[PDB]
Amino acid sequence: IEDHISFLEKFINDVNTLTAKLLKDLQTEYGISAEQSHVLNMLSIEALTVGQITEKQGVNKAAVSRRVKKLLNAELVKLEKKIIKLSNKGKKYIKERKAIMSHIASDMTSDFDSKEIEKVRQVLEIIDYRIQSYTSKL
Amino acid sequence: RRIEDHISFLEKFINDVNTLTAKLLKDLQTEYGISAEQSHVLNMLSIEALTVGQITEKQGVNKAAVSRRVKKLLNAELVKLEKKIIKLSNKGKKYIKERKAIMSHIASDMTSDFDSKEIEKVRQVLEIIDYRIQSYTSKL
Repeated sequence: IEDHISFLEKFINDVNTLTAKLLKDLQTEYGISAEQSHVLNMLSIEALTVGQITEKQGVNKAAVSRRVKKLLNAELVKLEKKIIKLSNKGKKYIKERKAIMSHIASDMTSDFDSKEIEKVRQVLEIIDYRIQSYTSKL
Repeated sequence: RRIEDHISFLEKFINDVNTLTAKLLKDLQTEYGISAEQSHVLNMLSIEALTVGQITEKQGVNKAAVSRRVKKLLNAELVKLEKKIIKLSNKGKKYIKERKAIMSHIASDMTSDFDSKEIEKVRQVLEIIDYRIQSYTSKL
């Protein structure tokens, strides 16, 4: 009933704990820190302004600037005419990120029935839609 | 390309959950006067009690701040210490009630039109995957 809300909070805390560990090597190699990639993670999807990044994060604007800048500076993020995209060097990062997510996601979904995963992704697309429809409303 | 579709979705999914929980809790974290990060640090205590180290990589984001924001919790006097594990206030639970409360006033009103076999199967699948993930972790 709402053991769901906890499970979710726990499911998400575990994919973050795990993601971080598998990405530690790739992050130091790039000098980029976790939140910096985690922003490299948001911008993978769409081209935000530093303001849009804070609101979509709950954190202190100041730190979003610490990060946004250290990034451009690193030529990983490529500002556009303040709407920022992903520098082509920041692309090769993302390629190497899903390259690892995948060798573990499949390693844990060897035995699954896609015809079964299908239906849950349908349910998660609808909840997702409903959650996005709240991005709005104020 | 191939199965990257399902995780890219899973990530776009967590993202929105984070974005929303964030938005839906400002007015509330602001009303208790705490940051989000010292709140995340606060939901992990509604479970049990935590050590500065117990959270370090277990949170992901390092270990420095673990104390820096633990102290303002200590000091804003709404999360109790232990020896280096830490429990919760008991007027901090008051808050977590306020949190858990409003997060449902909305999540059910966001999933109420399904009935069961539907949702239970998503849960069952995320559970196995959560089982997998954890077993797979196993490290410092």
